[PDB]
Formats: sequence, C-alpha cells, structure tokens
Amino acid sequence: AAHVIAEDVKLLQFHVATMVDNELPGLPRAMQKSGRPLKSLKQRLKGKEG
Amino acid sequence: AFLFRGMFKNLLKEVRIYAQKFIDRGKDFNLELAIKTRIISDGLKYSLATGNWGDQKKAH
RNA sequence: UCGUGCCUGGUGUCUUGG
Repeated sequence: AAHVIAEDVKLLQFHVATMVDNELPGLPRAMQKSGRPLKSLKQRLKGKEG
Repeated sequence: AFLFRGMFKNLLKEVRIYAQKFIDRGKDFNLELAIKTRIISDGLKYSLATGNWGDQKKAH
C-alpha cells in the first residue's frame, strides 16, 4: 500500500543517504547502540585525519 | 547534586512504568522489584569514571 | 634414529611534550 511503501522508501532513503554522509542539516544521525555516531564513507575522507 | 537530580528522576520513571504494567492486569504491584538499583549506582560510577557529566545515551 | 613457525585490537576523550 502507498503509505507503508512510502515509509519503507523514506527510511530506505535515510539509510542509503546516511551511508555516504552522516551529517545532515535538520535530520537525525545514524548511531550505534554502543552510543556513538557511525563513521560514514565521507567521514573516512572529509577531515584532517581522513 | 546536578547529577543526583537526574538520576533520581530516572528511577521515578522506572517505578512509574512498573506500577503501570501491574495495575492494568488488575493485580497488585510491588516496589522492591520496581526500584532499579542500577540507576544511581551506575550513573554516579559512570560520570565519575568517564568524566562525562550526563547520561550515557546523551553523552555527546 | 628425529624437521612444525609472524602472530598482533578498533573506537573515543582528558593530561602532558617542543
């Protein structure tokens, strides 16, 4: 149904989008249950240490 | 004192849900099991250990 | 009188060095 599929593709939109980039303006952040934000592919190469 | 406020509030949230799950059955509820010891004992011990002045889930 | 060998830690934070 359109509503449940929309929830599936929006949360899919969230996980795929957070994979590359875990720093969105006005968007929740991907975090491990171990209490830390995930290092996305962009975070592997963004900063001074990437 | 800043800590102990929040840590005591947490345990009032525990005893809350524990009273609820138990009255709704129409049974009676017991506070000894409701009292989550690991709030104080671990929160203190945590903040004094890491240095993070907060809760473990909002530690950033 | 004998014949086998590189395993091997990641994450954060405070202190301190020029």
